[PDB]
Amino acid sequence: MLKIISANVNGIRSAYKKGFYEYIAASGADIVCVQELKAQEADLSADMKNPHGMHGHWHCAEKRGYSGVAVYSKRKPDNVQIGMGIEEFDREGRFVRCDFGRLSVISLYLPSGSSAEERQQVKYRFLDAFYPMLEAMKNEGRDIVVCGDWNIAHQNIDLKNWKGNQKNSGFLPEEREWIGKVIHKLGWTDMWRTLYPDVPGYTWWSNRGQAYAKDVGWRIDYQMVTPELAAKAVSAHVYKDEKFSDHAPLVVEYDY
DNA sequence: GCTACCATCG
DNA sequence: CGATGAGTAGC
Repeated sequence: MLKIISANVNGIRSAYKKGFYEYIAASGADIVCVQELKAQEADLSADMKNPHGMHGHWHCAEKRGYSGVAVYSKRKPDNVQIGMGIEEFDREGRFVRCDFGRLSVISLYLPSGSSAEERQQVKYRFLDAFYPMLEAMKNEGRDIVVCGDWNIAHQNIDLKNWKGNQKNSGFLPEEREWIGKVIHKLGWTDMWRTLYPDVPGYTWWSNRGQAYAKDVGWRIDYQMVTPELAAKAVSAHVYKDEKFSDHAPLVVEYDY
């Protein structure tokens, strides 16, 4: 079985302090995509780059303690791509791609827009620039999984408070419609939603109020999968036995 | 301190 | 509903 895990660690050093390093191994995952390193290459221990002897490739932000993504894998990728190809976004380390034969896995951290209008601007530009990348990827004819924090919930079932967030970044009409475009127009599969029609599967909870304990959550972490591979997915779960981050790791198993 | 990332209340 | 009011990681 091919087990792929996507986890926004909200700072990899912190997450390692909260037992994520042991989780990497215990999970028995073949590939682990992570977002929000909140660290630069110089700030990472070897175990944060090649955990348990896994291969690892990362893209770090230019500003310190900020963003960054990585892909860890037991198997050696025969090819690796660092960044999307657009300076504006690559400055923040939000895209890594690893190839393994006909399979490719991407670790993606899509910009949040809840901080300032400018950031929502950046996010929209990101959507514009990324859509065609997804189109081309879809057009390669290979098995591609885009793991990561898309920072966008699709439908009402994807977050507890859906009515009151229709005006907040993450659930704006244009965002939802963009995700819908990625799915129904481009043909990508939202693996969780397809595997489990009625299961909300929240993957994030705000630090405000008692959101976590109350399970007032959002499903903004995805594995977006190409058709042939999507058809092979057998199960998935959101790991909550331990809390490494404000996000929970999303685990999918594929009968490859 | 600073920066960057919507649940709850009236 | 609009108005109000935050906890966290890393600097």
